[PDB]
Amino acid sequence: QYIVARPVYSTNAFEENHKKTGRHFLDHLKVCCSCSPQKAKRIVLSLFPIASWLPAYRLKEWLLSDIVSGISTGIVAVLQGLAFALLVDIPPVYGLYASFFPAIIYLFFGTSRHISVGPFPILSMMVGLAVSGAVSKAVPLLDDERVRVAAAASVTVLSGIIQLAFGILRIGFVVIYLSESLISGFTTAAAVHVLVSQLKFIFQLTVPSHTDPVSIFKVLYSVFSQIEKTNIADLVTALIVLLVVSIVKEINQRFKDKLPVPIPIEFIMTVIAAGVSYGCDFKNRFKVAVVGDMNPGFQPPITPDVETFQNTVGDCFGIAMVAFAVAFSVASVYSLKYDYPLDGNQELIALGLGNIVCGVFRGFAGSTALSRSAVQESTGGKTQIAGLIGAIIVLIVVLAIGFLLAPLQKSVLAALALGNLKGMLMQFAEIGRLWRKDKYDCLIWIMTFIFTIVLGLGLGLAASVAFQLLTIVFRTQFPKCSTLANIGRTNIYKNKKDYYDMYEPEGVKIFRCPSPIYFANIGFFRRKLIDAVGFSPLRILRKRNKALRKIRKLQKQGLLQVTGFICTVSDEELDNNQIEVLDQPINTTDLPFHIDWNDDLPLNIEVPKISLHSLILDFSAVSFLDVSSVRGLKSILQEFIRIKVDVYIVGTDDDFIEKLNRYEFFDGEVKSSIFFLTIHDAVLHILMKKD
Amino acid sequence: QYIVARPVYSTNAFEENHKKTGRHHKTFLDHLKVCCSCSPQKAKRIVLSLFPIASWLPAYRLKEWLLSDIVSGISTGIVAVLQGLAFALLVDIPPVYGLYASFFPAIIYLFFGTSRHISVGPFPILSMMVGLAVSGAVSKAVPLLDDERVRVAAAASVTVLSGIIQLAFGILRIGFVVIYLSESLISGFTTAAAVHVLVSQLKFIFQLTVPSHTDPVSIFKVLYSVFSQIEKTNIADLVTALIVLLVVSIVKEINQRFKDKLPVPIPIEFIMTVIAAGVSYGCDFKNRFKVAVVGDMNPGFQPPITPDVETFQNTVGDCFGIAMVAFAVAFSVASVYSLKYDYPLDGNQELIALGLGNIVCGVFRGFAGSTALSRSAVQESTGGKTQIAGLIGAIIVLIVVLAIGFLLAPLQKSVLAALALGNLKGMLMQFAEIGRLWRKDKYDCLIWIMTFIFTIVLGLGLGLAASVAFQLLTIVFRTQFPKCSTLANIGRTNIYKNKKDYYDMYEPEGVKIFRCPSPIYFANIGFFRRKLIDAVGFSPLRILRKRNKALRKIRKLQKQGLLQVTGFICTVDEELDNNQIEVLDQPINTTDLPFHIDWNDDLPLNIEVPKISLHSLILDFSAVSFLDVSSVRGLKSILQEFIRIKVDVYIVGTDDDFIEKLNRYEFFDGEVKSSIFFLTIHDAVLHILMKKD
Ligand SMILES: CC(C)CCC[C@@H](C)[C@H]1CC[C@H]2[C@@H]3CC=C4C[C@@H](OC(=O)CCC(=O)O)CC[C@]4(C)[C@H]3CC[C@]12C
Ligand SMILES: CC(C)CCC[C@@H](C)[C@H]1CC[C@H]2[C@@H]3CC=C4C[C@@H](OC(=O)CCC(=O)O)CC[C@]4(C)[C@H]3CC[C@]12C
Ligand SMILES: CC(C)CCC[C@@H](C)[C@H]1CC[C@H]2[C@@H]3CC=C4C[C@@H](OC(=O)CCC(=O)O)CC[C@]4(C)[C@H]3CC[C@]12C
Ligand SMILES: CC(C)CCC[C@@H](C)[C@H]1CC[C@H]2[C@@H]3CC=C4C[C@@H](OC(=O)CCC(=O)O)CC[C@]4(C)[C@H]3CC[C@]12C
Ligand SMILES: CC(C)CCC[C@@H](C)[C@H]1CC[C@H]2[C@@H]3CC=C4C[C@@H](OC(=O)CCC(=O)O)CC[C@]4(C)[C@H]3CC[C@]12C
Ligand SMILES: CC(C)CCC[C@@H](C)[C@H]1CC[C@H]2[C@@H]3CC=C4C[C@@H](OC(=O)CCC(=O)O)CC[C@]4(C)[C@H]3CC[C@]12C
Ligand SMILES: CC(C)CCC[C@@H](C)[C@H]1CC[C@H]2[C@@H]3CC=C4C[C@@H](OC(=O)CCC(=O)O)CC[C@]4(C)[C@H]3CC[C@]12C
Ligand SMILES: CC(C)CCC[C@@H](C)[C@H]1CC[C@H]2[C@@H]3CC=C4C[C@@H](OC(=O)CCC(=O)O)CC[C@]4(C)[C@H]3CC[C@]12C
Ligand SMILES: NC(=O)n1c(O)c(C(=O)c2cccs2)c2cc(Cl)ccc21
Ligand SMILES: NC(=O)n1c(O)c(C(=O)c2cccs2)c2cc(Cl)ccc21
Repeated sequence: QYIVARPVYSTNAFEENHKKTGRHFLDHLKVCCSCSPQKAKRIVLSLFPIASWLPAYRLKEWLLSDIVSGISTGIVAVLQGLAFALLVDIPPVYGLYASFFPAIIYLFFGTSRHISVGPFPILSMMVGLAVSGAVSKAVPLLDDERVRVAAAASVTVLSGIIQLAFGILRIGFVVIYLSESLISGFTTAAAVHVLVSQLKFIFQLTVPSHTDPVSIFKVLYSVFSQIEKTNIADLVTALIVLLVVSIVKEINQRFKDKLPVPIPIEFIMTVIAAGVSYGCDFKNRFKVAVVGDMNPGFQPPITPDVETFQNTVGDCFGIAMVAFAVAFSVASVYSLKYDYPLDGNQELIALGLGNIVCGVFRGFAGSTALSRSAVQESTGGKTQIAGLIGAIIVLIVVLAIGFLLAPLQKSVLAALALGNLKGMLMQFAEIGRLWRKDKYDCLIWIMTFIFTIVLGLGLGLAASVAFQLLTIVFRTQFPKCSTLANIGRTNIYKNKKDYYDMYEPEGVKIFRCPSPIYFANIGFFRRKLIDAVGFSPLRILRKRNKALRKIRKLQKQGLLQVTGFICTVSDEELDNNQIEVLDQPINTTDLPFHIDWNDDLPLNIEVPKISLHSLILDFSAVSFLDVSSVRGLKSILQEFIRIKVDVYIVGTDDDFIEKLNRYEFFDGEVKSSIFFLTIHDAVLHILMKKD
Repeated sequence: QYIVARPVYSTNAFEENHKKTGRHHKTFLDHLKVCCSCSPQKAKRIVLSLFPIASWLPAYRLKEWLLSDIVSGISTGIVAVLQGLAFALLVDIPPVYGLYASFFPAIIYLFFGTSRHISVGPFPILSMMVGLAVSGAVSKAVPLLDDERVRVAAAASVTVLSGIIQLAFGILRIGFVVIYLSESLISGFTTAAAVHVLVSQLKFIFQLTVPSHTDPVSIFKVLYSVFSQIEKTNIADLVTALIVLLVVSIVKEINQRFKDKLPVPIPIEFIMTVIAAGVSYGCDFKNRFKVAVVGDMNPGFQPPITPDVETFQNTVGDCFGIAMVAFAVAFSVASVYSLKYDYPLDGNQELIALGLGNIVCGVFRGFAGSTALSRSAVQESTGGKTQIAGLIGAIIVLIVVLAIGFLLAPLQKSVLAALALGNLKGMLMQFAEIGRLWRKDKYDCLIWIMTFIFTIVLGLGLGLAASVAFQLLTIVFRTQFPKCSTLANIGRTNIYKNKKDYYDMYEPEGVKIFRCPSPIYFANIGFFRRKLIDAVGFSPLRILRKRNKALRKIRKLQKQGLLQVTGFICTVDEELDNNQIEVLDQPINTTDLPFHIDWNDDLPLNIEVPKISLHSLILDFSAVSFLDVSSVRGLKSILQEFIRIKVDVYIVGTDDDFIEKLNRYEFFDGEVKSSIFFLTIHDAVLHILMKKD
């Protein structure tokens, strides 16, 4: 049974009954600049994770699986680079570049062993919007893709520079702020953006490159205004590949019995399309938009153009943050599995270096794609050597084998990108779940979706995270303040309007604020305390001071005798600039009596009656205070003590006491003897003091 | 003494021992029929609230209020006429329209306002916001006397849009916007606006010409445009500005200190404006010297103009900032005078009144404004008992506009700027707050510093928006890394404190209490998991995976026929590939084995499992105020694997509403049962002890 026989403490008889322990900028500087040989070796190994895991290789049990997974992820990466390379309005030659240099750099500089870094559609569309904005903001057939590619390379370089700076500054906790509901809404909006943007390729039309605000609907108009100019054969083949891909995806997620190495319809039907393209000559018999001739070889590096460095400096921050968040989220699952310690700052540094290399070598920025990582992990990728195999596959397909991939319809790629989107868009079935879950996460999801579909894929994210930060204030703007009273005549206190056996001590009003008290709700806390208490202490003090002034005036006139309050037998309204004297503390030392303003009072003088001798502010749920809240609480406690009703604060810990000490909050009036351990011992001390 | 003899409760034997109450109605779908319930008394109350004039006009004590109100009205009227055509220079418009901004808002607020101690008009912060907005409008508009006309038209339109926004906000009853403006941010923004005033009045204190600049870095651009042409200043105008500045400051401080035997505050402002006008008319500053005298005042008002739609679209961003700053300044100024004299000011009514006043002023060729701090202070100090003083100020402005314009025409237009700089002493004194805040919170000081920097660089509207965003981020900053600790008993009673704080620290065997002194939401669930794992001492998922691997190897050996079950009689490394490792996270079931192996005492040969020392843990959630979907999911996963590794989990310090909220989260199921919540830490520990033995 629950039996306690301890004395009553007041947070100031406690420290004097139990001794404390030691509580000890130059402190951190010395321990941060302490150079050591072992520390240098550790930091070098961390900055170069390759040396950490290359020696610890179990070849005879890892090599075959890694090779198979590497070939699979390489074929998927070559299929995906020149598909995501179309969301950016650049030739698909450079898409393969974006899937090789980041992989090679991440081999050396990365920690995760189950991600295949490359381009993914969300970042590809971010880069496309950024490059369109750059080309539109730049002061003055084959004359457009050149500047598009140059601007894309520069924007990728700047995104990589931002990522590298963030990694160097060791601010890797940025991925914390994005959360889960916001990432789900942003993911759904980006999926819708993919669906809208791929229409211009699924229909084989020409669309002007729109930028930033209302990007989807502008593209929607530019696509739907020219339906009569589509190509029927291209639409038919894209449709047929779409339905067959969906059907086999269903038949693959189902029938998962005796089906090793699930059938890769992506590559299979891209091969089928390339074959029928070389066979029946869609370019001659029909009019299609086949991928252009692939030049054999890389391209010389180009210096990052400075003119577009300044123009896009806004969108590159969003690109870098989205890339880092996607990479961290994708690698989080594969680090939770297989139990290895992924490092966020190291991941940021690796991704930044990869983006610098890719942008310098005429590619575009990217990070590990969800589907590519999934296929790499499922195929048996034991480490990043699978990423190396994918990189060398991309290298050989760039250098030698390009003519077989040249006759690709360039719209089957768009439909394939639209293909793996069912699980990408299934998150739409979450508004209903979140409506009955929190009623705030659903709001944040809806606002995120609206902002990312109206403001665009860019500034929409910033507005979404700003609204996310505002949502915390929304949650704590109006705390459900209540009144507490005893239950069962023991040390249990609950809400007054919740139980039938409620018992309240005489003249004691317990107030609890179940939310942190900061700047945005100190006024609401004061109003709720006012309502729960039932009167305004400032009003009571003002009326008492007015009555005392009238009494003193009568005594000076010579109508009241002090021994009492015997009377032998003019409302003086006060002007401005002098009413402030009514807020002064009540002192009656000049009067020999001890009038309490409770029993009675001399003639024709009225003072509101009082029924409170104490109140207890429960601060168990209060987690922090700021300057505004401290000032408001000090004023509240000040006139509460001034109207001669004691105040007590309970449920606070030693660090909270220490923080409140350095606030100029304690003085001769608001003493430090007001803090108590629990509610019950405060009530007990209250009863002992009263009688 | 503290004596308690209650039974041990578990938040589920408590509800079954004490009956609850009704709680029979919701607050979302049934909230109607009380808001749309039309009633006669409700209609009278709402009409009285929407027209506060009828509330306090009948309740007038003339014989004790009229003389004081008249005196305060004359004083505030002379100050308002002195201030309108002074703040009218911050906007690049003729100072004739400045008097308009101090008359129509006052007249409208007379009818529509709740506060009885504010004199609504133009104030420098909003005047500069309107100036920046109108400069942006004139710069973004597609195509001597030809410039101020479009400037005035665009200023009137931007004022109209600000008033429309304020009226819409008041109608929507969102008057709680003002509480997103923490005192630290408001102080930083006030100081930055003071610096902006000081810089922007230089072009008039020096009598130069400066191109109108807009938004990003608008102080340093004006600083360059001013400092590039020092040689073009007028020495006489500079000399009179400096002498007036020093004397006004000196006598203002004399008024501050020598208040004893000082009947009525010193009229220095008006007295010296009169002196300057007199000497200007006398020595002919325009002829003998070259000055920038206020131009001739045309007698009469101006016909109303339609609000230009072309500039409606361009400035729609800056007008939100203008409206919010105006409403915040009005509410903050009236807050002091409502705390005094104890009357119930209504924020929505104030918003509606200010919006209507701004609409009228903008339609009648004025510019937006709200009650100025100094004007309100002088109106209150002079004895303003109600808004009839505001009416007297308004009629004073009317008569000075209509009749006496030639008297005020020969004003140097630089003494006005110096007077504007003179009062800036108290406004700029707030710079002595970074030091106070650095030793107070170390976060409010950061808010102040970032607010000042953002308002200096980004401008006024964009600076305020970015400052508010950073202020909102500061909450996450405060709760990003909670100071999580470990709790243990003190004195063998129901007192639990931090483990690293006392010498008599007693911890129960095999019980680890964890407390998170901050709300657990999306931005610290990972940190909470890391801290909990570190305090516990092991990874529960790692322990589960190793136990499952050992059990799989044991089952393989038993199938091969090497281990006998009856007790674990024995005789004499299969790495798992991907897409199948997920079987290691399954719950441990040994029903197929007759024994009850616990993975503590020992284990068959050549099989290693990490030892364990925890049989329960108590998560203190007294300080946890709220959870979201992400935190609920993370907590559910954590409790899931903790229960799966066969160590009980208990949560204490939570209230009935928190239990109710957590119930509708899909958080309780056959594994994470509802019997895990306890009242306090001590009864949880006691139940732990009773269950163990
Ligand atoms: C959910 C809400 C509160 C978020 C904020 C929404 C605004 C930022 C959006 C909604 C309407 C949008 C506008 C709708 C229409 C257009 C027209 C568009 O003009 C053109 O493309 C050319 C038109 C022409 O040449 O006639 C430029 C963007 C703009 C102003 C949009 C800019 C972004 C706006 C203001
Ligand atoms: C706020 C959310 C919930 C609703 C979003 C609706 C609007 C913000 C969208 C829907 C249709 C959009 C419009 C569709 C077509 C046009 C025309 C389009 O092209 C031109 O004006 C170019 C000239 C020409 O086409 O001849 C420019 C964008 C605009 C105004 C779009 C602006 C934004 C609009 C109004
Ligand atoms: C806190 C995070 C968001 C980073 C810090 C703020 C950046 C967003 C700022 C700080 C430095 C700024 C740069 C400082 C100097 C310049 C040169 C400046 O040169 C011009 O071209 C001037 C003419 C013009 O662009 O109007 C253009 C803006 C730019 C690139 C600025 C772009 C915005 C930057 C990167
Ligand atoms: C806030 C911290 C954690 C990250 C810091 C990274 C960025 C804020 C830096 C890194 C690279 C910088 C850019 C590098 C190069 C330039 C080009 C520079 O333009 C010129 O030199 C123009 C010369 C001319 O016009 O003659 C303007 C600044 C800018 C955009 C810089 C702006 C600031 C950037 C984006
Ligand atoms: C505390 C920090 C993180 C806040 C963010 C700072 C930026 C938003 C500021 C800092 C530097 C500023 C820039 C400094 C210089 C200029 C040049 C200025 O160009 C001109 O006025 C014309 C110059 C010419 O004609 O040569 C335009 C604004 C701009 C780009 C400024 C835009 C706003 C910037 C990027
Ligand atoms: C971030 C904080 C802590 C420091 C703020 C410093 C800069 C943001 C300021 C200081 C000086 C400013 C510059 C001072 C002078 C100029 C020239 C000025 O005029 C022109 O370029 C017009 C052409 C001409 O004057 O001939 C435009 C603004 C600019 C670039 C200013 C841009 C903003 C600057 C770099
Ligand atoms: C969010 C809630 C609480 C407040 C709503 C207030 C504003 C968002 C509204 C009120 C007045 C509106 C403005 C009223 C008039 C116009 C002019 C209008 O322009 C035209 O009609 C152009 C016609 C043409 O070009 O032929 C464009 C919208 C705009 C700026 C409106 C934009 C939306 C405003 C600012
Ligand atoms: C939540 C708060 C901040 C108010 C709601 C968002 C507003 C900031 C949005 C919603 C409606 C928007 C307006 C809707 C329609 C138009 C017409 C549009 O017409 C054009 O001139 C198109 C060409 C162009 O400006 O690029 C200009 C923007 C404007 C005024 C928008 C300005 C921004 C507004 C007021
Ligand atoms: N697994 C696999 O091989 N693939 C995919 O998942 C594709 C997608 O649709 C993606 C959407 C978001 C990331 S990938 C895809 C597209 C092409 Cl062109 C070729 C192969 C592809
Ligand atoms: N009290 C008073 O009479 N005055 C002031 O405080 C003036 C200011 O400088 C203000 C700065 C911010 C609000 S007012 C002022 C200016 C003039 Cl032109 C005439 C009188 C004035």
